[PDB]
Amino acid sequence: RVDVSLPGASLFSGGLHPITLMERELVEIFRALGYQAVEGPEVESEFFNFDALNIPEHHPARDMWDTFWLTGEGFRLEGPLGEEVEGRLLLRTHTSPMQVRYMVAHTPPFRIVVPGRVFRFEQTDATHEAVFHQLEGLVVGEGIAMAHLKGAIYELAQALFGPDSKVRFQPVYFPFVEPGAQFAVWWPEGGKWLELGGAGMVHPKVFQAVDAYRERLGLPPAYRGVTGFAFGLGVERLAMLRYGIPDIRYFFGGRLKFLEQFKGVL
Amino acid sequence: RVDVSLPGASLFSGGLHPITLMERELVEIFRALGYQAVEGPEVESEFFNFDALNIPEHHPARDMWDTFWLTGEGFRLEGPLGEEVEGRLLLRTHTSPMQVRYMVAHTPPFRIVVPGRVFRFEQTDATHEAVFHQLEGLVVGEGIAMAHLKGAIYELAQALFGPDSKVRFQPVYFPFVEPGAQFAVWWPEGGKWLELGGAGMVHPKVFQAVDAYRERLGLPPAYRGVTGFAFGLGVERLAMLRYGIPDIRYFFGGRLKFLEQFKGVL
Repeated sequence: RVDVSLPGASLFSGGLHPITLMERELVEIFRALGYQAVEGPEVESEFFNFDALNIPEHHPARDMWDTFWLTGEGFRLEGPLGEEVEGRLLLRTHTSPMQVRYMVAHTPPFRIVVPGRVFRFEQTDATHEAVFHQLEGLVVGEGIAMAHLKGAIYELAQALFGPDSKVRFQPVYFPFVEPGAQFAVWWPEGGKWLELGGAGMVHPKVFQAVDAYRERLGLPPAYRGVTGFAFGLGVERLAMLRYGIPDIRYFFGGRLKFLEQFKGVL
Repeated sequence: RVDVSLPGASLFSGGLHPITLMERELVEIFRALGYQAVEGPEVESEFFNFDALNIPEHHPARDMWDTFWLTGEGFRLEGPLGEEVEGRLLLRTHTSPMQVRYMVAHTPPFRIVVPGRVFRFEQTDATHEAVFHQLEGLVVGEGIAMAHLKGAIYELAQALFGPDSKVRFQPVYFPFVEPGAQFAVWWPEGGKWLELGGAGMVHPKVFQAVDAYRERLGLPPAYRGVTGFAFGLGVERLAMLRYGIPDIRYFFGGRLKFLEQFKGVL
């Protein structure tokens, strides 16, 4: 005979990382609203991470970002046009610089969503990491308004949580956005308000910064008569609610017994 | 020693079928405009394939569709609501029925794109099949207009052919659409006008047909005060231009030496 239940040639089954799944659903969701996804460098200049986003030196707004400062000689940190950029080096504290980046290299109107690994000098506990992921949004063009920001988030929420879901917007402060705002989503099987991310209408001084950088690069102004809305949305938090993960520290851990648990998901 | 160029354990490399690639790029393209993809049955009723699309019996418009008629006893052909449907059975001559299908089961506004295998009694040569694939579009809702149909196609063309591309619209006749139209795209590296598919503003008698079927099913009217645009776009043709395939007969052929040639593509 040939015992037909007898285990077969055990080949390797691959899998994706929790964050990858979550990042994916995220971009998939936004690309159906016409957002295209681009990435940026993890090692950034202070000019892109801070100055171009209206976060100035010795300003009390920089305390929202506990920053890793890097040193090192002979390291080409390439700018939006591949030009060699100078400036005091650091690790991205948010993906936000990518939108100054992108705006210099392209022209309105556009929709983009940018994922990335981001860094903060913070104490690794169970609901906090020193290294985690953000997903940015930027929609710039003539006529764009805050109604469209709300619309986007409303759309995000509908897709991540179903019809029984609703979104909440509250004023809050970011230097690179005014009117600024924090947004929360209502998740039915939890009866809970999720603080998801921050957002707003991209700040006049940001547009100014990019058009200025443009000139230095010899490019034409492109952001004098357009408006925009950006948002920043933290991904681990969201992945935790979705896959039911009790501890953020797991993501960076390497535990196969952990990773393997996600082979199924789609 | 250990000769390190010496071929390694030869494992199996998989691949996708030319049509699958083309179907995919297609849906990917349209899902970024907010179209969602649904499918329909390959075995259809005359009511869905013809009557509900304003293609009546012994009408000279049915000659655009050389049809396979099926016979057979004890075969549940399930309708939009899973209800057992009756009617003279055939093979889909186009994917178009799917939009009557969908409209009965859902309510406006929506964007859908429907791929499918479709059949025609025709002589298998090099630029013709008896079995090939179509990709349908349907965008229905308040305010929808022909400008939006053109916009869609313009968008399709931009993405399949680059900026140097342009689209051409000419009046043409379909019973399920008026104003009706054929559309062609301009493909630069070919200096050629591609006749891609047909389209138009979904016909008043179609909306009427679905709302009528709805009543029979006990559902409420949903298409009295909405407009719509559909399009039908043949996929093999497009795949042939893209992957450079000289002969449609290859798609249904099974030649590994042929299929294997497409493992790379993305």
